[PDB]
Amino acid sequence: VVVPKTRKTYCPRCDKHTPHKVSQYKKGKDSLHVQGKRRYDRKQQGFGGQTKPVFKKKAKTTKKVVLKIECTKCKYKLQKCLKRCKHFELGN
Amino acid sequence: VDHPHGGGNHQHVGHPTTLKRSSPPGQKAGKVAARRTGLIR
Amino acid sequence: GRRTLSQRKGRGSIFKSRSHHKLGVAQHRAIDFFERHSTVRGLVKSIEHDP
RNA sequence: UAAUGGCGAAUGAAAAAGAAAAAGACCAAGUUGAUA
RNA sequence: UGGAAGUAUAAAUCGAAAAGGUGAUAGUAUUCAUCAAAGUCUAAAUAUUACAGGAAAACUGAUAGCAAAGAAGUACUGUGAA
RNA sequence: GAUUCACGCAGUGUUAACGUGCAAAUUACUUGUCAUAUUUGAGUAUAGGGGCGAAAGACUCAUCGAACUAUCUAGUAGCUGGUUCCACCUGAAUAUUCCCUUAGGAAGGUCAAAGUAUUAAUAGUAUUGAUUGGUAAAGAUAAUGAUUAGGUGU
RNA sequence: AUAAACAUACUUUGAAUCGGCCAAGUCUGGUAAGCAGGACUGGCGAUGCGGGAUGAACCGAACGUCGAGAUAAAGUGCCAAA
RNA sequence: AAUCCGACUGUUUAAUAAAAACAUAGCAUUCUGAUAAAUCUAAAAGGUUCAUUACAGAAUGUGAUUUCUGCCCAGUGCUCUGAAUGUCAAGGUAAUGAAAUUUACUUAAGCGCGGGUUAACGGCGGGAGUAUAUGACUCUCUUAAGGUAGCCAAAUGCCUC
RNA sequence: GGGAACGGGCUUGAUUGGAACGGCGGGGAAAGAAGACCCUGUUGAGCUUGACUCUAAUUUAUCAUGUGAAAU
RNA sequence: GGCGGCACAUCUGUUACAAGAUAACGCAGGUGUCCAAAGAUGAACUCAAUGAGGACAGAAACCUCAUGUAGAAUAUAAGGGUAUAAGUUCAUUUGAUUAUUGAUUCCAGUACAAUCAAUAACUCUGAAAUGAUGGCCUAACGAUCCCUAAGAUUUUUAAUUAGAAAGAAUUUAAAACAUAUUAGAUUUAUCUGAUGUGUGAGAAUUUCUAGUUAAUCCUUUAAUAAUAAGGCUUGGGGUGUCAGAAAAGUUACCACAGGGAUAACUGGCUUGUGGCAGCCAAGCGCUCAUAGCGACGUUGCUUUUUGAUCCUUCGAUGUCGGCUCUUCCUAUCCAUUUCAAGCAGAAUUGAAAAAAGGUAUGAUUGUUCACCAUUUAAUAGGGAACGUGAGCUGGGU
RNA sequence: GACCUUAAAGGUCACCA
Repeated sequence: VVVPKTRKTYCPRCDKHTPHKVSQYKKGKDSLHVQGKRRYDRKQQGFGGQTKPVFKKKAKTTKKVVLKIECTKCKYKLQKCLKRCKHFELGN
Repeated sequence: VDHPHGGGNHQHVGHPTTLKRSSPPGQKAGKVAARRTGLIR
Repeated sequence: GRRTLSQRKGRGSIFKSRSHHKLGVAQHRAIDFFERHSTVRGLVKSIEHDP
């Protein structure tokens, strides 16, 4: 919900407790050269219409929140998942 | 089956009778590319 | 559906022109020198009814 | 089998290796022009 | 197509060469290996339920075996294909 | 494209006859109609997601809300029907999990047949001993509620 | 304490089956139902025999082919043995 | 003697419906100057209306005559002789990089924006006072328009015999 | 009576002489037809629509190099 | 069946039967969240309510004393738990972390999810023992493929220095050309022969300790490089039909496989509802509970209405009414015989024996039903597959 | 009766036989 930045948690690479900067994980830009995209583009080529199922029955309204807890002095990144919350905010 | 106007339980058209010029032969029935309709004044 | 009546008109089977008793093609005469640079005189032999 | 495939249902080769049989020759281009 | 950042063919556009192609993960470079496309022919080993001639059989023996063991694609039906 | 009769024609009614018929739509009487949007012969043209239709999804060889014929084709069927000799021995099921599952499947339980092990590998039983539980009952100024009255005190 | 060696422990492979129904010194919904749904057990299904005149479930009792006797449920005026 | 429907003559479900259904004349709307409109075909110096030329060709609704066709352009269509810098493809241009690639800019119709059109599809309201009853009158809510002229327990009215 | 809750057959009764002719329409839940109504199939078909996915026709842009010139 | 609802994933109490399991479209409710604090820890304190006091101040403002087993609070539905706390206040903090095992609940003893027990790190709080791997407990949630993020440096190698220790290495027919040097030809990115040597040749290499340099998660299959792509482990993006297709209608023109596993008609069980009948007696009946009625209650019968169920029939039992005709029931309308009256006569009313005999004609409606006009001694109510279609009709459906 | 809405009142559904 509200979780501050600048956490002090364990960093496995340094084997010590170091300050960590906390942000939010956003899905990266989908690439056009990964194997799954190249396979899908090939299948869609030609006659036959939509060759793969299209999801249309969404029911969930929220998403699980994943934080990207990053070591300040060593750039080691963790990924901690939080429960589903309607409203999320990175506080002080 | 016979016509686009071929109706149901009451003799009526059902959809507007003004159609685009680009309609395929088969559904181009009625007024075509009508800039106007109704009685002229 | 079926093929509507306007579609069946373009094939020309029973919708062909009923032109059996027609007189012919009605038109001016073919152009020539005498019509370009002179006058040709014609005589109206008769007036007929073209079906 | 490698691989392909709502990677689902299903589809799917080839070199190596072991045998039957074994066989190699031409145009074009190039050259020779008392030219055929 | 098994050929997966395109294995093969064709079409639209583009289009080489003091050669070059391939080594199936796209890209550039340097080595290495191996061939030299865009013309033609070529016996033998292989297939066969057309058809003709033969020989066989843990096959059938007249409701079986070909539809047909007799003038069987015959009698008969259909406008006709059948 | 007036009114009628006739040769003809149709099919309004009897919801008549017949209804294993004369007939895979006919017969009798009644009714209507009986030349110009008429009736009719031959030739010719139009073909199946097509034709033709004064329009009924009507007609297209007794076949039409998509003809006939042959090939794919012995199309698929969780659905219906049938499934062929004798004696002997053992002999069931409707719980549980999942499925676009509910007339059906897989895991599992019940059952049969094969094949083993000398075998820390017997119990739908009672008794003795230590427990578990909150059902029947019971209670109702014992806690939470429901409810009829009577005393005493301010 | 009682019983248990054709005891006990199984392993592998596999068939059919998961439409159920009835009874009650039982329960829930319903006015109620030869209604709908459940707990425990026994049955019918898969089951004939003796009795209840007759009856899928009730009572006695479960079945190789027979003879002789004692019986069970239940009966003994005639049909009908007593 | 009357009522309903259809104006009439005509046609129709071969084999259960012959009619109020279809056609009809009349009325109205739309597009097209012919190298067009409609439209058949896989293609085509291919084909039909067309041996034709707006008093024509093609696409529709209503259904003789009389009288009359009310209001609504918001929604969905159709259209505009209309706007550019909202959104829009393949392409084209340019930059970085060893290159693939990536990035930025620019592109048509279409939609959006604005207008027209209902003999285009269609639609055409409530509540309360007030002159023994009724309510001309008034107030109030809010539609694009609030069902107009007419007609009626109608082949259209549940209640309803 | 009981039974699948409407027997010609079973149980208990009533009752019965063999063969049948002309009628008849009570019964044989008479015959005709793998219910056309309803429901179930992960069985279809005709028709409709901004149901999903496509498609002919229509339409717009680029490419496909005729000459000789000018404007941006 | 549809419409309605979700008993489809899921929690609490109850039905539910004192182990475990456990039904109904049974009952009363609940979830798709919320929380940097409402997580962790340490310390201090005690709540609701009541009584008695205190200027404004009163029933309710703030202060004090006493009683006070929780009657308060604990995010939420309900049920459990909680008093030097699990509640209130204060303070520190991030264990709501990384890695590895073994179990328990659903369970097929599969997955997801959840619940625990330990171990190795680094931390938090506390003086310390302890406590801390999210919320006091029981719900608060998710496969394969695909997309998208984080991680794999602890270690292993090669080369060269210094030191040390073991080490014979296999044996005859040769072409690629790196080239020089000449014999020809050429002007263009110039080529074409032959003579020649080495190359490439064979009768050192490894280990190890200390350095230095470099590389270091695997793969793209002839060898490397920087890009790109693919692997391995772990999260997120989601399927609510919640073990997870990508999906609008209508057929009265309809078709097929089937079904009494399932509706529309009879029949069968029930009798709410409909009809009929009783028991008591508050009262009405001018006086009088019972001539005739009988409230508040209560007990029945019938299958002539409609319900409720789905046992029989879906390879078919012809589905309303009327017409014709026969029979049966009595809960009797008339005729016959009787008793009673608030029966003077007449006309009536209540009841008993009795079902052998009679119980009509028309207008409107397809009607059953109903309502009118007559007549009659009376113009009663019902059953027989809602009697009766190879008996009719076809008005309705 | 069922669903929805307002401050009791309305609105839609009540179908195949």
